[PDB]
Amino acid sequence: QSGISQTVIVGPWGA
Amino acid sequence: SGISQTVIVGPWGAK
Amino acid sequence: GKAFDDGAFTGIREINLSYNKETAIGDFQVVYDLNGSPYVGQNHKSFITGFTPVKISLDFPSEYIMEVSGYTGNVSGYVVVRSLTFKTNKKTYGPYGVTSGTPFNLPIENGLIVGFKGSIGYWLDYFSMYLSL
Amino acid sequence: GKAFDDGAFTGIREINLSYNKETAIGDFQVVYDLNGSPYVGQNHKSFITGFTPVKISLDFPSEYIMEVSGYTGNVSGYVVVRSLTFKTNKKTYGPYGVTSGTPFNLPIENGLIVGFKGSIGYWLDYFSMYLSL
Repeated sequence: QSGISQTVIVGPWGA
Repeated sequence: SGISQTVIVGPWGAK
Repeated sequence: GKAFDDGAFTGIREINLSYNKETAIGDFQVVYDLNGSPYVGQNHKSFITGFTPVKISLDFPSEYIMEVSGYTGNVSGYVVVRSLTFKTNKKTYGPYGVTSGTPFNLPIENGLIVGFKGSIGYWLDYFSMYLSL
Repeated sequence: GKAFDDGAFTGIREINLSYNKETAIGDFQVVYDLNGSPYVGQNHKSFITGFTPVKISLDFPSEYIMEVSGYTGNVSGYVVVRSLTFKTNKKTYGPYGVTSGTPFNLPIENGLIVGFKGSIGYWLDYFSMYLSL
């Protein structure tokens, strides 16, 4: 749908 | 090589 | 334990596992998607019996796992995976097993679980997950 | 805290962080790789000062992070990342901070951390990591 490339993102950790 | 790759996360459990 | 490695697929349709409320995770099997067809992964069986089965049937493709979490700890002198919880965009399945020991979690902000690998003896010893966009 | 999001790059060259052994992780700045050149990321600072600074200078490109782990706990009413440890194929850096509370970890079997996002107030509230082949 858009011209921005994407990437796998894991998380968040913390809180 | 001619084998495709994939991100793998882990392991969780026994080290 | 006995090693398994399903490899990577297009998605996940169903997870079938077994657990015992006094010990840990036992059997583990996944129905993946492979380009729109269900791919019945091999049933990775515990070496022992006495578990409760669960079938986690996902409404693929609209429903998908966003966080896997669980506990690891001692059972019979071995470090194993005690409990698992699968949280999708639609609901929470689990916890299954025993929720004590060391917590772990893999939340995903972007991407998909596409595969599992690991080792099962009496209990699920460890596992890893393949991730894809 | 204040959110940040560095986005994705091609690798990690250097991590600059700070911590205090009575409290938690404070500041965070990454020097990324961008197609074989260094890219100095935004420096994400705590609202307060007093932390001890740490520079983790990686032997890029041969050295790379294989596992990030840490503890989450309550500090003065804030639930925050109290410690961080970065394990590479060469060595372990840390733990920095206070190893007390709820543990977490991200072990990687295949792939690279290529970016960080999160939130920092008085301390690092939470973070996530971009992963790529």
